[PDB]
Amino acid sequence: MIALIQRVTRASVTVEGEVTGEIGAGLLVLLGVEKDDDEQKANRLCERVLGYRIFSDAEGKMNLNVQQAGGSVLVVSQFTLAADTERGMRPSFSKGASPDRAEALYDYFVERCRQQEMNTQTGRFAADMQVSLVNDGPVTFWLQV
Amino acid sequence: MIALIQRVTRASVTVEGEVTGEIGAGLLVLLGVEKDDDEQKANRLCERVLGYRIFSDAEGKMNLNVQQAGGSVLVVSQFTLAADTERGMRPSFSKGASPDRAEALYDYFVERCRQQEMNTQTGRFAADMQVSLVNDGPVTFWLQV
Ligand SMILES: [Zn+2]
Ligand SMILES: [Zn+2]
Ligand SMILES: [Zn+2]
Ligand SMILES: [Zn+2]
Ligand SMILES: [Zn+2]
Ligand SMILES: [Zn+2]
Ligand SMILES: [Zn+2]
Ligand SMILES: [Zn+2]
Repeated sequence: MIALIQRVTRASVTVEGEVTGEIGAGLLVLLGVEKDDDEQKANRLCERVLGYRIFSDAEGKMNLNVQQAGGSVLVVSQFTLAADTERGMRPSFSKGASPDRAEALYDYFVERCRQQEMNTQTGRFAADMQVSLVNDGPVTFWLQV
Repeated sequence: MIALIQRVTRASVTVEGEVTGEIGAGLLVLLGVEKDDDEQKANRLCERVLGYRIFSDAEGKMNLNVQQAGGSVLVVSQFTLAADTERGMRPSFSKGASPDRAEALYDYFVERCRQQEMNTQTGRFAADMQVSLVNDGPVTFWLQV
């Protein structure tokens, strides 16, 4: 499973013009579910994402994770992260997850976030969305399990 | 060299609220310079970025590159991409180039983009930047050479 995370000052997802998910400071998590993922992997990824020390302390050093910073998490499914982009001008998608299993793992990841007492927001699993955000830094990390 | 690209309807970079670069439809390119990168790597990555077929055609199918779609490119320096996120809650930048080298190759990459007659806007190297964007889809790809 892949989590391409961006530290944000704000982020929102609109589906058909209406806001379906919106947060202030925190993380925008683009989640890519892979063919062989399971809850165990989703769990470890969630753990790593929420514990990643990339938020400024009361003095300016990155020593705090999103929970300590009091930030939120906006999770959006991104099938393109699991793409094979090794060669050529066209991505190939075969390492991606199946139809249903993908949503199940996505929902699971989101629920695990909420279970960690995180103010969590989402976008409809496979809907065409416009994700607005302000990447603060910028700070962007590729996490994968 | 790494380019984490996001398909956008608009994007802009500000430093303390001041715009340094701004584009409409196109690609936001977060650039990560690696330790042994050189001009040849930059040349190749530029070619892949400007040629990646991730824009919709007439039939709304992902088949055109940013040049064909008539889009623009906003390049922003991003050190965190070359980080090793294998274990621990703290990133390790052992594969990332030093500040001076990263800047030199970032500037070179930007100039290369411009030479391809591509409307190229940028952030400001080493500056604390707020990158505002609207990821259309969303569509996000990790490209590397
Ligand atoms: Zn619509
Ligand atoms: Zn569901
Ligand atoms: Zn719950
Ligand atoms: Zn101004
Ligand atoms: Zn080396
Ligand atoms: Zn210097
Ligand atoms: Zn420079
Ligand atoms: Zn020039």
